[PDB]
Amino acid sequence: REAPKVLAGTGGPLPESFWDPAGFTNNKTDEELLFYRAAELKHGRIAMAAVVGWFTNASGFHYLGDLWLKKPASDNPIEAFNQLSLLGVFQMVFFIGCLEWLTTVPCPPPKDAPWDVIGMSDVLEEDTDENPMAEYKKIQMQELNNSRLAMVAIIGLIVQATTTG
Amino acid sequence: ELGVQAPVGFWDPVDGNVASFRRRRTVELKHGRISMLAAMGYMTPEITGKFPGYLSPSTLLKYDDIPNGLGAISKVPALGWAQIFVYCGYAELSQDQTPGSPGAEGNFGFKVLTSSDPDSLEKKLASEIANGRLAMMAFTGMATQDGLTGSAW
Amino acid sequence: FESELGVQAPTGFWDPLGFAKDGSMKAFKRRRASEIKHGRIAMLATMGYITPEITGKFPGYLSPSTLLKYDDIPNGLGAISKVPALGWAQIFVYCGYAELSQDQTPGSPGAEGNFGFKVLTSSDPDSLEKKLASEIANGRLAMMAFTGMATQDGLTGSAW
Amino acid sequence: FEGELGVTPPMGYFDPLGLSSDGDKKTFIRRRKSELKNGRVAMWACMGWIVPEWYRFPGELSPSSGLKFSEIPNGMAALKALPTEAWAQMGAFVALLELGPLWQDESRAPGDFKTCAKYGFPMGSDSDPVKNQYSLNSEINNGRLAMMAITGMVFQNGITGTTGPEMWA
Amino acid sequence: VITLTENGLFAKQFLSALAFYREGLKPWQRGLEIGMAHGYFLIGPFTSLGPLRNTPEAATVGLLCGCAIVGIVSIGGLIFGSTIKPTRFDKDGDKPGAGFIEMINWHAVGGLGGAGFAHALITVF
Ligand code: CLA
Ligand code: CLA
Ligand code: CLA
Ligand SMILES: CC1=C(/C=C/C(C)=C/C=C/C(C)=C/C=C/C=C(C)/C=C/C=C(C)/C=C/C2=C(C)CCCC2(C)C)C(C)(C)CCC1
Repeated sequence: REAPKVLAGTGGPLPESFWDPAGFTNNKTDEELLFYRAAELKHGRIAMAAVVGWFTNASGFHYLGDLWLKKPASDNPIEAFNQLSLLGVFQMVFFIGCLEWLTTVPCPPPKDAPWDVIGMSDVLEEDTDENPMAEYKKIQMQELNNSRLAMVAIIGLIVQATTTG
Repeated sequence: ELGVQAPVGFWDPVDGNVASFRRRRTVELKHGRISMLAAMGYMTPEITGKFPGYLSPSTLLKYDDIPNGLGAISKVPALGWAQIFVYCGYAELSQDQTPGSPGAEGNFGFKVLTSSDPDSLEKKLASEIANGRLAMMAFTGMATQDGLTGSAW
Repeated sequence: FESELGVQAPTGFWDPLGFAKDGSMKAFKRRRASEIKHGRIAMLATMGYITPEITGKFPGYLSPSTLLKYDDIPNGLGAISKVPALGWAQIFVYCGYAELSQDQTPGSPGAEGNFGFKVLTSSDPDSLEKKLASEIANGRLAMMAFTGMATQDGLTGSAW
Repeated sequence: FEGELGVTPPMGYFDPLGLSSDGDKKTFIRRRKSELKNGRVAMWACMGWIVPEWYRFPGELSPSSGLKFSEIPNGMAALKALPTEAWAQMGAFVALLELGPLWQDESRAPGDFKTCAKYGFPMGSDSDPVKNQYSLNSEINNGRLAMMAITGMVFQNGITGTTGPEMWA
Repeated sequence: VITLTENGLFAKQFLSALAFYREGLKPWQRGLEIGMAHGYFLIGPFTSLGPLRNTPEAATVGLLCGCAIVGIVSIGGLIFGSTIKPTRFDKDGDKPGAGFIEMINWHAVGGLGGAGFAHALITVF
């Protein structure tokens, strides 16, 4: 594999199965593969929060949005987005814009691990041999596998909502 | 080698290489498998009837209400054929041709060839591809029959 | 870059807006891959309108469950709402693979418009540039023809 | 700092009050970036007062308010007549420009942005100050002219109380 | 003892990029930035839920109270700079604590500016 070894033992059904049934990674360089993972984790981390946000909003808990609209917004998260006051949406975009600015320009993640937006690499070990720790690779699997599931899950929610209610 | 047959040679009046033939071989075997599944698959809603039944999504106790060779739909089993389409993709993305080192070898999960009866190479590999070619024409000819010449039988 | 397949003859290195004063060497191939892909789609798109006009609509049923004789679907804009979303999904899926096939990633053989069709592979008789330049030039014509055709079908109302 | 891109024959090296007598190369870089950016904002602002006095955009600013581009007053009265959500979204967009594309890199030229072209055309080029010394000076002087004008037009609206013929005698 | 919230890469780069720590900032720039933040924020707690929260003005009162808070904390900073005299902002060969005093004065100016800007936004919009 050579370059895909930098993201090795971190995907597939079982943790050490480089899936890629399209050749999207072969012939690509090490930095490109790392950047591809940075896109994957960022999508998945947002997808995990997106699914959680979808469920806490599709059950009837839209306080900020019921207290701002002065009426219980519809449970359907897609329809509740329209009812949500335009001031709320613009502030929501701005807050994420500040976070995206903050991570990129002032506090950039490293170039070898472009997904360390919190930056554990300066205090983490990741290469020791203890059992009651050094399971960081396993928790990387749980983040990726859960996030990948959340990505297809949230799309299913949006596609079904926008079509078959 | 492999699918070279007996009644004809390389039958290439048009690939004719190594790497390009390998990809074409994967297409050939793949199309062969589906036709054989489809050909025997089409004869079964015939004699032995539209065998199905049991509690299905919007098709509970559906006796395979998708009739005719095309299957039609109208929320009858053919909508459930999309589940066949989806799960067909799962096998097409897990046990696929990108890690399929030979032409169309899936590592023989069933191990039918581990002396259960099939054999490696020789006639069996040639018999699989030759039978696939016959079924592909048969399935296409069966498609013409349902369209403008009545039904299958 | 001033010596690729795009410079035919009637116009030279036609970059009035200066995308090449800063166009990186890989950016050319990326934009060339965009141009080749755009042109090939336009040729297929154009055929897809002029051919159902002279040749009648498909003898068939399109959707075996929702009575689409291909005649209730007009040739032009508005057919997007007439063709089923699944027939739309299935063409989306088919085009989805055609790029999720052998990769067109930067630097890959799919990134310069090469995919493995080889319908017209002349035995290198100083014609590889001819077929390449013809495909690019026709794609440029097809894109311009389509946009006019799209405006023809829209501003008039239907077809041409 | 004579020879820096901003010296013009009408004044040479102006500096009347002597605000940059000492080197303070950091101070000059900051003030030049302000001079260019304030000029560009003023230039876009100066066109923002002239054009509505001739032409108004066709559609509606806020379709779910009845509000159409025509009935919005011109000048420093649209701030209290254009809905607050409208103005907040311009602020959010200018925030994107200041933080994202139009982010002045330290190593780059004073006014150089890593996503904009030779006169600002979106989708860009790295600056070539020596070759473009004419237009770089032209931008500053036009920005310098615009800053005087936009300070005028706003002042004219503040006193006259409109944007019509009286505001610009 | 290094922890994630103080010694991680993000935490270190966030603390270093604060106005109080950002490299290359003149002391008046740090003061101006901190003051703008404080003055803009401090208006809210008074103009809302204040003694005159329901009056027709209800915001000029908040503006005055926020400016008063900014002035009081600036006076406290001046006391700190004239008693402790931090010398981490002084340039070489200057009166000790001059950088801190300049930062505090420009914090007062920035607090006035931020309070006025918040009030202007509230009144206009
Ligand atoms: C934002 C999407 C995204 C991105 C950028 C990545 C990126 C990556 N994945 Mg990944 N993955 C994702 C989503 C994503 N993933 C989801 C949702 C799943 C669940 C099925 C997986 C499951 C998965 C496995 C099981 C494995 C990877 C692996 C990898 C790495 C190898 C590169 C690769 O596979 O192609 C990178 C490029 C892409 C993924 C392109 C995105 C997809 C294109 C645009 C077409 C898809 C369009 C789609 C058909 C239509 C959208 C709707 C759809 C939901 C129906 C790379 C870091 C491998 C790895 O690192 O293991 C060591 C691996 O084994 N992924
Ligand atoms: C998916 C279809 C498919 C594919 C990919 C292949 C691929 C291959 N076949 Mg094969 N074959 C097929 C179907 C297919 N076959 C069928 C159905 C038959 C039965 C008639 C045969 C009979 C056959 C023989 C007897 C031999 C091969 C051989 C080969 C190999 C070399 C031949 C070659 O280069 O052909 C290249 C051909 C093409 C690129 C054209 C593709 C077909 C076009 C698109 C249409 C053909 C006309 C069709 C009937 C009209 C359809 C109408 C429709 C639109 C409605 C290659 C691996 C030879 C071999 O073993 O080599 C080692 C050999 O001797 N094949
Ligand atoms: C998707 C469209 C597209 C793209 C990506 C390209 C890309 C390319 N072309 Mg090209 N071309 C196109 C369409 C396109 N072309 C069309 C339609 C024509 C026919 C007029 C041509 C004619 C042409 C010639 C004659 C030559 C090129 C060349 C080139 C290459 C270098 C020039 C360059 O950077 O162009 C970049 C192109 C773009 C960035 C496209 C931007 C288009 C703008 C945004 C809009 C233009 C107006 C548009 C028609 C408005 C439509 C109205 C609508 C809104 C209603 C590059 C690979 C040259 C070459 O190969 O050099 C080696 C060369 O000699 N092209
Ligand atoms: C809640 C939240 C949070 C927090 C946040 C924050 C903390 C915010 C803040 C904010 C702020 C705090 C803001 C501020 C701003 C400010 C401003 C914006 C200002 C401005 C100013 C100005 C502009 C001024 C000017 C001037 C001067 C300088 C002087 C003279 C006068 C004048 C006026 C000209 C977190 C993340 C934790 C999480 C969750 C969410």
